This record gives sequence, structure tokens and C-alpha cells, in this order.
Amino acid sequence: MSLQMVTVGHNIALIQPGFSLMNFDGQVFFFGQKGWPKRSCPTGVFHFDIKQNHLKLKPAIFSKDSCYLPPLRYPATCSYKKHQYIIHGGKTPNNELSDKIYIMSVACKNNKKVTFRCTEKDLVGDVPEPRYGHSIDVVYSRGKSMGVLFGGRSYMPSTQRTTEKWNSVADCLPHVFLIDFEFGCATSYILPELQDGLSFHVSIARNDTVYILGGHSLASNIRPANLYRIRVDLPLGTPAVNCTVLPGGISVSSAILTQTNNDEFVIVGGYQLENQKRMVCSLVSLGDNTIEISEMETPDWTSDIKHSKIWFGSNMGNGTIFLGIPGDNKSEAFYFYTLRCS
DNA sequence: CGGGTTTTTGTTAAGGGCTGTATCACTGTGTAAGACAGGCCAGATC
Repeated sequence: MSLQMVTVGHNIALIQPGFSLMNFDGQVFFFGQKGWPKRSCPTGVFHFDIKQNHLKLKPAIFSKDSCYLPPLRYPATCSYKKHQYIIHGGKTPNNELSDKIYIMSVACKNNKKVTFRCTEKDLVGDVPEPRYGHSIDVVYSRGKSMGVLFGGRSYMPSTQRTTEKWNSVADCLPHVFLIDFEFGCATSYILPELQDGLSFHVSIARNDTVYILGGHSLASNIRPANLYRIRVDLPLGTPAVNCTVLPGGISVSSAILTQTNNDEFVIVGGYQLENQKRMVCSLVSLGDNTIEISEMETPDWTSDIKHSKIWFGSNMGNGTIFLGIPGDNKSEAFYFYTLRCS
């Protein structure tokens, strides 16, 4: 609700649109910098902390058994519960979409010195093609976990890809993929309630249901206001997945999800039209099976945002939301704000 | 096949004048950040 200016230290150039902040025990960690990692930090994972409205990026190291994951510009982050995250897909600095899947965690911690353990996972079966801008969630059904991947964009197939349109992209199939983190197996489910490739959407996870919000469709160049429900079930045989469309959706892409209190989320940022930008917020309340998308009072935006053309941010995790806008080039290429909701 | 006769070229005894080429001393394009090793203060500490 309250906006605030935050100054960045010397390595401000390492922040680019598409970064991914990750939180481990009330500690936000930066990831997804610009270019390949230099000798200042061979790993590329920073300590995103703010003291008295001032940003200082500190480096971090990995354990003696990690895997030096490359920087990714549009992965699909996801929490998991010891506590650990999952990274899948994204654009490498060489403009190559990665097909692997990553698992970050903490190995040793003392005196604010965190040592990570990056473990690569081998996925077999109905594996998804390399994507970017998609989402993945975890559902809990009958004492079991399962990853729910959906959406995303990718290049043309290896046969239909020509060098004259080498950078052309298209939406992926509306299939739903369940990923078992223990065995490392995927499974492709096609559903009759999904006919449009969706990307840059918002996903809300619960015990057994995930809620898809907004997005964009390249096949139509439209911002549909959709509200989907996917209640994954985990019986003793084969997991049965169902879908359901719900009224009262939001038309937005590239929004920022957060969590103020339990069982209620807040949406901020995004884009209504191509040249139009979403300035209002949105409150999302949850229950046992019901959903409610309401409206709250818009924050006091400054003259910088109201006339900017693009912005990018991510959930800090503890109610706050990081945000950045471009600027002059010569100078400071980007200004950065923080927004708290509590 | 030759004499006799013709046509169309060479030709330097020396100067005037137009045209082409070597010569001279220089020029512009190489033009922003990253790695690293030493020094020094705040600080956990046995």
C-alpha cells in the first residue's frame, strides 16, 4: 500500500528484467543476473537485503557437491516443503532454452553465511519441451506431493525452425504435466477445457487445487479474463485431474503474486492492454472450495510509474514486493522501488 | 623469275607544347571495464 525509494549499490547493472528472488527463512536471495557470472561471484546467487532503504548485493558460494546452474531469465520458481525451491526452464545468456530442472536448498548456515546445495534432477517420460514464462506449483493430496506445470512459450520445432525467423516464438500446448519429484517422472494430461496456449499467467496453489489467472495468447493477441480450477487427486492408482472454469476473472499478464496473510493473496502490477498498464491492485480471498477476487484502494503512485512504459518485479516473500522501472542511459538505467502490503 | 616505276615509311642534324607519372610528407580506421593482491578496521572470540 506504501511505496518507497530504494538505492542500489555499485553492481546495479547485474539486475535485468526477469530475475527471480528466492526467500529462505526470512532471507531474500537474488538470482538471474545479466550476462555470465564474473569473478566477483562465480555462482551468480546474491544476498538480496535492504537496510534503511538501501540495497547491497552480497555474493554467495555453493557446497562441494552442487551444480553451477546457468543464469536464467524466465524460470518457473516454486516453493516446496526440508524447505527448498524448484527451477525449470528459462533463457540462458546464449538465448538457449534449458530443458533441465533444478532444486536449490541450504546446506550450512552460520553468521549470516549461507552455503547452497544445487542438485540437478533427471526427468523422464512425458517431459516438457524447453519453455519460458510458464508456472509450476505443488499440490498435497493424501499425504503426497506433485508438481503441476502448465503454459509457457518456446521456439518453433526443429523441423519448422528457419534461420530467417530464428527468433520466432509460439505458445505451447495447453497440456497439463504432473511431475513426481521422487522418481523424476512426468505425465501428460490433455483436458477438454483448455484450447488456448497461455503464457505470463498467475498461479495460486492450495492443498489440492491450483488457480490460473490471466496471461496472454499469441494465437489471438488477447488478454482473456479467465479463472480456472485444477483439482488434482492422488489415489492409490493413477492421478485423476479435472478442470473447471469460473466466472469473475482478471485480464492481466506478467502480474506479481504475493501473500499478506494465510489463505489470501494480493495481485499488483501487470498489463491490461499493449500500451495500457494495470495500475489498480486486486485482493484474492480463499476458503475451502470458494474463491473471491475483490478490489482494494490503489497505492499512491508517483509520476514516474504513471508515465513509464514497462516495469518488472518479483515477490520478496514477507509481504513486500520489489519493483523496478527503467530510466536514462549514458547514468542510471533502472530505478527500483519496494511496495509493502501488510 | 628481274629493270623501271610507283606508293607509303624511316629518319635525327634541333626545338615547342601538351600529357602522364613519380615524389614528398603526412592522414584516418585500431579508444571501457574486469581481475586481483595488498592494506585496513569492525567484530566473534577463548
